[PDB]
Amino acid sequence: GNTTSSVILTNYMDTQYYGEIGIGTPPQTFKVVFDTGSSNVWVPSSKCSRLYTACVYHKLFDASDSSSYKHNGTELTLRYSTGTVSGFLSQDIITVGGITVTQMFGEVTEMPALPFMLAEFDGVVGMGFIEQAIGRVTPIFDNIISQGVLKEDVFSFYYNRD
Amino acid sequence: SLGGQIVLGGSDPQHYEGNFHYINLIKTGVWQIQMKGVSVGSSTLLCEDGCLALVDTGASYISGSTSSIEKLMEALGAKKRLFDYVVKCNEGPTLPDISFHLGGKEYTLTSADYVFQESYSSKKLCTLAIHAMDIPPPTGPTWALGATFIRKFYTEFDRRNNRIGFALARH
Ligand SMILES: COCCCc1ccc(Cl)c(CN(C(=O)[C@H]2CNCC[C@@H]2c2ccc(OCCOc3c(Cl)cc(C)cc3Cl)cc2)C2CC2)c1
Ligand SMILES: *[C@@H]1O[C@H](CO)[C@@H](O)[C@H](O)[C@H]1NC(C)=O
Repeated sequence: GNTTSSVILTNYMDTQYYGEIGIGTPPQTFKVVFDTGSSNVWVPSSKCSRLYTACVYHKLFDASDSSSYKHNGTELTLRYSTGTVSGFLSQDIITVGGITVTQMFGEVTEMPALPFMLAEFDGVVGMGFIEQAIGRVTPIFDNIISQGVLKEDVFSFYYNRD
Repeated sequence: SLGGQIVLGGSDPQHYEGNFHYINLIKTGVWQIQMKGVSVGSSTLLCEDGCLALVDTGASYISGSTSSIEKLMEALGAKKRLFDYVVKCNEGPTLPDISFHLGGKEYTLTSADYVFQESYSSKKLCTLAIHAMDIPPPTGPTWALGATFIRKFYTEFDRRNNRIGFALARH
């Protein structure tokens, strides 16, 4: 490859750094943390009841608004200290910087209010390895790697002060 | 002011200075490297033999194990609150450096890099950017270097050579 993708971040109070990504056709846009400590893409679902606080005040992905979406439905779980996170697999087209990628990801249908209600961001994109990935779903950077469009199979972080 | 930046497929020289010092992963499967010591002042108080350093862009803080943290805070002189550690705001700037031994270099965070200096008064408490976190196997037990650390050192994650790269950040 020859291209370099880059994504601007918002620094909320030296504790939360997040940037914009788009899912589907046309793109529905989300604020996410890029996590090297984790390996899955997770966003909130339109199936998340408004009775979940951690959802009501965040953005929700609606598959019913996307012409590119491809159903899977396999159920998947993650265990936090404060409770459990679950939802189901979906596939759609995700855009990060100038990069368009077909990707499997999670739609959350239930998550505890804490700490999730305190995020200014809507979800997470994991920058970790497949070994860690839940359901052994393929991580985003592996699919980016496979396209053959990056100058080098690296990525870097800059975080400002406040 | 730019809050931050993530580059895919390279780095950005405008946001660091120097060249990278690179370290190999204990094992592929996790962005985790070896750490040879944690120092308070110019003495090597903690993780003396060797410990594990998880390099976590998705965390707010530096995190150590309970054991490690009690010992770091004790050395600093901090009071433990329910969810955090605090010092009297007036002695926040009098705080010693904390140094990390990674590869062939000491990585030095100062008082200004790890204390939330909201006041300077003797009658106020100031929060530190360092918390306890017990992580379970096979990834845990480990240290974890989150935003606190990444603010001072610009970080390259290199998948071709399974190595992580450091450089002093520019602001
Ligand atoms: C610079 O970013 C630091 C932000 C610190 C922060 C603040 C709030 C939250 Cl809830 C989190 C939660 N996170 C973490 O604690 C990670 C830290 N590394 C190891 C894995 C941890 C993790 C924890 C939870 C997790 O989530 C499952 C589902 O993911 C969601 C999250 Cl985390 C938040 C919202 C609003 C919605 C969804 Cl769908 C995924 C990963 C996610 C990375 C964000 C982190
Ligand atoms: C969804 O994807 C997984 C691979 O992660 C596959 O094993 C599974 O059968 C798929 N489910 C359906 C219903 O197609």
